[PDB]
Amino acid sequence: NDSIKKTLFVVIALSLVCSIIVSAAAVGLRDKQKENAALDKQSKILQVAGIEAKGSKQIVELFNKSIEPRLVDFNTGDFVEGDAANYDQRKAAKEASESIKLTAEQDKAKIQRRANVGVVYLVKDGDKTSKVILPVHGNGLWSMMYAFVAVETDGNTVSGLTYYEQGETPGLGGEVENPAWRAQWVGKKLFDENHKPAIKIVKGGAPQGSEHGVDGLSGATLTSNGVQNTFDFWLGDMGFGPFLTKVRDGGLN
Amino acid sequence: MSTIIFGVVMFTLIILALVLVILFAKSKLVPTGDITISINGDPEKAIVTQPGGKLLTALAGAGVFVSSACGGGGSCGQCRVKIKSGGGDILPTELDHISKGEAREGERLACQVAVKADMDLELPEEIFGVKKWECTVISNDNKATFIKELKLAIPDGESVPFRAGGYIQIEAPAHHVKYADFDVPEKYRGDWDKFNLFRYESKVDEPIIRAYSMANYPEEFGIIMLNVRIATPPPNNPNVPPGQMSSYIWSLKAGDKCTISGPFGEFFAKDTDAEMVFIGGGAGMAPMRSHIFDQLKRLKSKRKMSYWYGARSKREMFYVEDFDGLAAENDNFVWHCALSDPQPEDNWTGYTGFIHNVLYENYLKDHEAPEDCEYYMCGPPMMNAAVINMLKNLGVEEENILLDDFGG
Amino acid sequence: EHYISLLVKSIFIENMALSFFLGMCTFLAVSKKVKTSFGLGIAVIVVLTISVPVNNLVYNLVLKPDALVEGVDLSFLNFITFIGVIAALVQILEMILDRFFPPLYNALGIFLPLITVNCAIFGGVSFMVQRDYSFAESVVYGFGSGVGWMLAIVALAGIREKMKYSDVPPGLRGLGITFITAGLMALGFMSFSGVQL
Amino acid sequence: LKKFLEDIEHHFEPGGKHEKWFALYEAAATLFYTPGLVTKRSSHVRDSVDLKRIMIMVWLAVFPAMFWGMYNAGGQAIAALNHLYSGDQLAAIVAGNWHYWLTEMLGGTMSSDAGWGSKMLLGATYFLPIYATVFIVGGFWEVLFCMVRKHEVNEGFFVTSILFALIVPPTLPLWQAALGITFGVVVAKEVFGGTGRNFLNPALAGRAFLFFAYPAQISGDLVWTAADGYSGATALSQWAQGGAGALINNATGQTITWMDAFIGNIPGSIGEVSTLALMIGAAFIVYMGIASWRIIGGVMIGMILLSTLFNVIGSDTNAMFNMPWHWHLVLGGFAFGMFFMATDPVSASFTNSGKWAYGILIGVMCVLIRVVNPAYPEGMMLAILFANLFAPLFDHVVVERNIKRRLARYGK
Amino acid sequence: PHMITIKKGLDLPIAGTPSQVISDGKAIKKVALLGEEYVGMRPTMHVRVGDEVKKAQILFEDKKNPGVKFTSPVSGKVVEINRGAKRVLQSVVIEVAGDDQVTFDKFEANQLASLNRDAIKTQLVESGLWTAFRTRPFSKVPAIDSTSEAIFVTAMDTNPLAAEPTVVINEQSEAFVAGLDVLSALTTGKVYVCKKGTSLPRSQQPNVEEHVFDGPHPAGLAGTHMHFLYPVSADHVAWSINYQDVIAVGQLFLTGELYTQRVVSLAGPVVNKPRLVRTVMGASLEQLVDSEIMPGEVRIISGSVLSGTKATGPHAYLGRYHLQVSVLREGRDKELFGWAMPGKNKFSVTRSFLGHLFKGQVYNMTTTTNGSDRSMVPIGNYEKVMPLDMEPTLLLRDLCAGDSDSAVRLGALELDEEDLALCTFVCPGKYEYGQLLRECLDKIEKEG
Amino acid sequence: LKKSVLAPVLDNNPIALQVLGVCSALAVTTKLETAFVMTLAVMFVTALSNFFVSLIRNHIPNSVRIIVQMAIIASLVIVVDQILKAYLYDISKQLSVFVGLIITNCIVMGRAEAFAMKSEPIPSFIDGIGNGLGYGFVLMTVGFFRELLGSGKLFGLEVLPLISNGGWYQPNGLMLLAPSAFFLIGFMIWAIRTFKPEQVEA
Ligand SMILES: Cc1cc2nc3c(=O)[nH]c(=O)nc-3n(C[C@H](O)[C@H](O)[C@H](O)COP(=O)(O)OP(=O)(O)OC[C@H]3O[C@@H](n4cnc5c(N)ncnc54)[C@H](O)[C@@H]3O)c2cc1C
Ligand SMILES: Cc1cc2nc3c(=O)[nH]c(=O)nc-3n(C[C@H](O)[C@H](O)[C@H](O)CO)c2cc1C
Ligand SMILES: CCCCCCCc1cc(O)c2ccccc2[n+]1[O-]
Ligand code: FES
Ligand code: FES
Repeated sequence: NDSIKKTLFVVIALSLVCSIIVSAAAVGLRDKQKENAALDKQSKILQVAGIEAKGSKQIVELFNKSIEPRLVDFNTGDFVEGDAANYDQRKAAKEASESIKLTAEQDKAKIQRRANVGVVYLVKDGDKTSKVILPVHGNGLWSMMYAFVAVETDGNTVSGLTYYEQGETPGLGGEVENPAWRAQWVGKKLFDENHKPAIKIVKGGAPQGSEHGVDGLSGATLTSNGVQNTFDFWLGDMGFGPFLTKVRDGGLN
Repeated sequence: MSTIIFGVVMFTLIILALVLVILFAKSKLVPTGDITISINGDPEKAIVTQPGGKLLTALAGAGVFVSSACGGGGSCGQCRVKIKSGGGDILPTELDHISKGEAREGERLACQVAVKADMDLELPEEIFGVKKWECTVISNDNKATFIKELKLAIPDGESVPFRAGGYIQIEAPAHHVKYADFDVPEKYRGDWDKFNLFRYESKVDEPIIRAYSMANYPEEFGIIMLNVRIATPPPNNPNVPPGQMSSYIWSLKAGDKCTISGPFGEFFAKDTDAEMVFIGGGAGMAPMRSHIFDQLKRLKSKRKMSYWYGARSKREMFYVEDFDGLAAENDNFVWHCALSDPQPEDNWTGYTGFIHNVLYENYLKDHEAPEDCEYYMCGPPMMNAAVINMLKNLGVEEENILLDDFGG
Repeated sequence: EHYISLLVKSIFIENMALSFFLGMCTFLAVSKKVKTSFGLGIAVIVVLTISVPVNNLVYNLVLKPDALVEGVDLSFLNFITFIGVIAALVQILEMILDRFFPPLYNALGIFLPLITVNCAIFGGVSFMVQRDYSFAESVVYGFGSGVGWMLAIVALAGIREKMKYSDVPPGLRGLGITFITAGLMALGFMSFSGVQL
Repeated sequence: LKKFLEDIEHHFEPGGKHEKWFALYEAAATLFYTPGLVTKRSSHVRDSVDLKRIMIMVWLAVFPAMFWGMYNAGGQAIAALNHLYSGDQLAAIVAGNWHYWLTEMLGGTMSSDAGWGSKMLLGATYFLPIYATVFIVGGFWEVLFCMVRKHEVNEGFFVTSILFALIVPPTLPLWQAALGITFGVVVAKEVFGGTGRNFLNPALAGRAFLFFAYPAQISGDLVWTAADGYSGATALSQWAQGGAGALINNATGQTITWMDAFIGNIPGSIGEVSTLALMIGAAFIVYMGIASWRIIGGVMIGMILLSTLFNVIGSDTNAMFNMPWHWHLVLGGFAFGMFFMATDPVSASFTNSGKWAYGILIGVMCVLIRVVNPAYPEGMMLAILFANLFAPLFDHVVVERNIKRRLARYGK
Repeated sequence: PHMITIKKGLDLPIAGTPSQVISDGKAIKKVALLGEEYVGMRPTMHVRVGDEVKKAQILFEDKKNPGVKFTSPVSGKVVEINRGAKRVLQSVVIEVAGDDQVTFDKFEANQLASLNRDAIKTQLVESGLWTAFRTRPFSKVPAIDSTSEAIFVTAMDTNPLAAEPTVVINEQSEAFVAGLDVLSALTTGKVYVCKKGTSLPRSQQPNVEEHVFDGPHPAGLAGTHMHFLYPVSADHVAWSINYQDVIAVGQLFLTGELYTQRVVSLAGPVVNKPRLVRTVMGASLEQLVDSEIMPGEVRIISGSVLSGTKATGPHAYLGRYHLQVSVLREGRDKELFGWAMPGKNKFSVTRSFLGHLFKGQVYNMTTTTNGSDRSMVPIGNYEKVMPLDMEPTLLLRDLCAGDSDSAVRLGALELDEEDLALCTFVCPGKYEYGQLLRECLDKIEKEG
Repeated sequence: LKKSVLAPVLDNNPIALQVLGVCSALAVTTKLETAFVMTLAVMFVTALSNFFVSLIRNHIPNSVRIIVQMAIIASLVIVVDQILKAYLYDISKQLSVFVGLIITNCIVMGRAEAFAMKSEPIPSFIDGIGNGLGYGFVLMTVGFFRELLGSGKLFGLEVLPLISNGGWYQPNGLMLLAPSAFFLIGFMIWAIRTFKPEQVEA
């Protein structure tokens, strides 16, 4: 039997049955899966801030109590009003309207586009902004490296660092995630006394107690250069430099 | 609640559109017209059928029957049709039994090629002579401990236009029989009761077709004789499924309706003058008589033939007088037999030992030029396996060697 | 220009057969003879270059969030639509050829049935969706990936033919050696891994 | 020796004991003394050249490179050491490394005034342990496969072990070398049957294993000079970072003139440093016909076309673009790979026409990986692997063209 | 005359070349026909030990090639009928005696050109001279009913130590001219008389053509000539014949009696006085070279060293298609580190030995393989000694791998065991491609 | 049933004896946690898809037979994908597009056309589980070696102390790249063919 009328009936019958099941899963779990993605970053933001958090309920409670996203305009360096909670900067950079093309000389970090408005997170403590977390990303040797930089109220001291997305080769370029290396970033000064970028990644180690010198990655100069460019670009005019300048003069407080 | 509705309708829309285009695609891209098969370019012999299936089924339905010893699957390779065009390329399985030269000549496996488009094929006129017959069982009396002689009568007295040493395919439907029902004469029942073979039973769920050599020569009109061997379970494997067709055949009695197909066969005597040596074994005695009788009765051949058949005792040796009369009437041909395990009641005093060894000592030991002879082998694999090497021990060539394997 | 860079990226730098392991099952099974592999390599190119653009049009038109209607997204239907569209394209192509283009059917028709679901066809669409590509961009990427895949299968077929003289140990002969042979092929194709084109 | 070997033949025979050791014994019997075998059919006279005279000849064509490479490796280590340490501090380092005080014990002074002999001795202490490890470990896999499979050990390993021990940095841990050779000997060669039955280069597949498996010890600046705590980039890496004027030897603080690069007075692995030595050695195996002159010619043409093309295009951000072709030849491992490792008969094309295409592809691929790929400092090894995979196609295309001519009866 | 020059090939400089002077030679008491020499022949003996035979009496027939008759080369009584493994007919030995012979029809010189094809075919088959022809695609005697439009008369011999045909032909100039005329009528198309630059008698028939070949050894083989004048294949079958047998064809028709006299070059490293000696077909080499070889263990070879059959035991007789006898030394001695020694007195196609420096040297080659049997490493030797427009490196791998289907495509049909001899001579792996080709070709005809 | 379900574990392995579902094996075995999750996804999808097809095998139209089975498999994976994206999100990201490829994976499609059709529902369900279990056995052993040597970890547990953490074992970089997966399966098959010569190829 190869009746056309019957064949359509089974095809439609199968479509309806599968459609109900698939549609229910897509909508029923939409809210739960959205929470999962946010929870992952929320934990990462807490990790760099130094606030210990374990457990999904713990992450939500600590994140709400202390962290506070705030939009910031790169060109002006001042705060902005909007949906800072769910401002997907990555997608904004892709869109031409919300992104500004970078010229060859300007694009020190080798990123094609930069979003018009960035997003930061103030680590409030007792109704007082203890530190500000800046999402800075730059081009590595293999892929794009994204990291969070913690800066004190003075806007000059680095209180931490973490790379939540990298694709460098493990052992050579993947050391950026090494706890020892990240813990070595604490205490460095982003800017010199002249208010210009000073953080450096010196090959073959750094002088003991260097204020702006950071030990480089062994045998991974190319990745280290990308890290240096990322800090240099994002600390300049096109980056959070204007915002950090406001932070230096008590912008947060 | 709201997005689900859009998803559900969209879900059906994309899938419904896809089936429509492909369903519509077939309607205007593939033809549903029936396929016509031309036999020998003869308008009378034209077969028309819908697409699907294999070529073998179409031929059988029309009426022309092709050998199907393996019943499909590309195992025996007997099915060979000269398809001039069409039928697609040749599958790897077909190449197993078909060489590059044969494939170039157009030979193909009907049971493997699938009818999908108009094609033309050439077949020899001898195939048209193949037909089915419902022969009444004249008798199925026992002749040996493990062999039976099935005598059949062709309806209306017609004779099968077959060549000496050919075979026919007997088809039996689903059934269930018991070895107890077998009517084993007490002469051959001694060994049957020794191992209690009567306990086994045969059950068939679907029709089964098997090949069987005929012991009657072409000029024997209106009778078919088959030396069917009993395919009892091996002693090391007693509980394994007993022989289905063999159990069915041994259960037959006089007057039973027997369905056969043919005539088939390729184990035919060559047309030369070189001496032919026949080596028989088990059920293989049937072609030997046909070849021997045909060379003397039909062909009247004066050539020099030497037939040696292996048996276990006097009761397992049969047709002694049939060949002895030929020896008296034909001294050019000589017949022999060897008893490996003569029994006390045999009173045997002639040849002793296995057939393969004895014949070489008496005939091929002193032979000046035994290489040129023609060797016809038909018997159990061990008898054939030893003889081929034993023949090859005498520096024999494989061009003349023609093995009639029974699959034992 | 952008089109030239994309085509080269999808052929050498981004090779589906080896870089991403897409469509390996047919990669090893049909790599016996170069002539067969080349015929298969042509089949995947047409399927990939006809499915990638069509799917891109479909995805943007309806499946893309906030495209068919404001506030509603049908991204969850991505897998079904891509495979559903691809399956129809393979079947329809295998039929029109047998009817209107006899000679083409014998060359490509024999291979389409195994490509109705092949990994490479589905993998290319999924990667394209994960990134932002225009219609013209997708055509080059779809065509580029096909050539890259066809390059790997042909290269493997040539090696296997060259191995007719080799004496592989029993057991490792057949499928086992092909895996090792394919493994060594990836080593040679990792030279371009560092190119950021 | 002839009598002892002949008599002991009874033991290794199937009847005698130690039959499992026949494969190893046949190696010694066929090595010390040539077989007394005679022709049984076909051409009753045979050419005097056998497979054993094509390995010793190649194995003797790298000796000039080996000896200078040993001298160069020692010279850099001694010069670098004095630059870093001096006075008593040098003595502490000398007594802390078995490569140093061993040289001192045998009479080789480690001071800045060491002669040629002392420098060469230091290199030997860094090359022989690697060569011994690969030979023993590599040979063990060669024998194991042949003994188990009851084959006769083919004479193709002496050229694979020496070439793998000449393309690795002097400061290579021994255990890595054992793994590197094991992958090359087993996975790439012995799994395909043995010599003449493979499609890849066993030596370059053993190094590619260490290249990706442990990139730390076969890349960077701390591995190419056998001096403790000395971080000096090689010539080609310095070109990428800066430019033609950035080539400076941190040891002596002297610019790398072309002659110095050509002679081989630059840091790097033992075998590749000298191009003059390879040219002298490679002239023999090419003159004798052992090494194809088409592949060498093909590589040179491929490198020149792309090297010149990149110069014309130019670039203001990538300094490697403006490197002249003559600088490409005498830097990295291009000279070594072109002569001794890209000319492997088995892994190359089997057709005269195919060889030219195979040779050109190596030149094009090698230049590209050096210029457009920043991840890898240089890609002569990876260029060869790419060409080996596509070598069968090049001959297959030629065969198809040839077959088409045959079916046309050569226009007759 | 259309001249073709071969560049890729090797000329073996073996010591002791023939003096190129025809000598009376010894007296032969035993003659034989080699049964293994003919390819794919299944004998059907017509005689038994002790049976007397005449000059052209049939000895045995061919089962696979009905109608082809092999006749004895000299009158006598059969003394032995040797049979090897699996009763393979090694040779049929005959003791020369008496003078009885079987005569045939004879015609004038001019009448040969216009002779009917059927008459010519019948004459050759009965006389047994038909066995000389060899179909190139498989090197088998042509079928009785088959015919070809290209017959090649190899009037040149570039084999090492071979005799110069010009010396032999000039003795039988009249017979040779009559020989071509008979062949000219027999062929449907043309007759190609391949020859060296020297001058040879010509046939006035338009079909007969002369082509001049110059260069190393491969230029002197029938297989090379066909590839340069008439590419053969499965559909296009071509024949071949040596100049010596052509003289026999002319003698048969011009006088009506078989002509079994032959001139064979008895030369080699261990031959005291190399020269050309008259003999009879299938002479007993044990008597031909008796009291003419230096003391020591030697190997007598029928035909050229590159292609020939060892003369030991039953096979110690001259071959039907062999017009040359070579004597070598059994090099069974083992020398220390011989595989790596200065190449003095060592010959090699490559320049890896000091021997090539001394131009014009002659090497007393022995039978030693100069190595063991190993894998085939293509160091480029094959391409230097294969002038045919083929891919020898890929073709030889196909034969080694036993890929019959692929060998045909690469062009294995138009070769023979005598064409791969040089490739066998220069193989670093010490393979034997002559035997591999024979196995491959037999498989194609057996199956195909 | 125990022997029937366990038969395709090594006797008829879909990767060793056959060639099916190899793309996921060579690209998911980087971490054992992903490999185990992938094995369960295929086992569940293979069984459920076969069961539905067998339960509706009688009415399948041969014209679009592929579409109907693809729709069932496609719908099943999408539902599975939502579960993975709801819980075990971290593993889901590592799986990447290959989670969608489970629809294409030759194991689910191959068995659907081979055994799910012309078979009863319950026997088809068992076959799907058996085939998935055999396929998972390849991933586990291949994944076990890759993670054990590639990073000195098993399911994230430090088995071999790495040098970067004051350990003694240097991670093997190649184990995390494309070639490592091919060689392990190439040698894993070799071991299987040795103990089971019945699968040797001629
Ligand atoms: C051209 C030709 C001509 C023939 N002519 C004759 C003839 O004239 N006479 C004749 O008697 N036969 C003849 N045969 C043989 C015939 O085809 C059968 O071999 C025979 O009839 C048995 O048929 P069967 O259906 O009972 O076999 P089956 O029922 O399949 O039995 C095969 C045998 O193997 C055993 N067996 C089956 N399955 C198993 C298992 N799983 N484990 C262990 N043991 C098992 C059975 O017990 C039996 O002994 C001929 C065959 C051919 C091809
Ligand atoms: C000219 C020449 C170059 C060779 N180069 C190499 C090489 O680079 N690596 C190697 O392992 N063997 C080399 N060999 C030896 C041999 O060819 C090789 O080991 C086999 O191909 C291994 O199967 C070479 C041999 C010759 C004659
Ligand atoms: C330690 C050896 C292990 C087994 C492999 C031997 C290979 C081998 C054996 C020999 O006798 C040779 C003679 C001359 C030149 C090279 C030779 N090679 O490479
Ligand atoms: S019927 Fe047996 S092969 Fe076709
Ligand atoms: S799973 Fe088979 S092609 Fe990918």
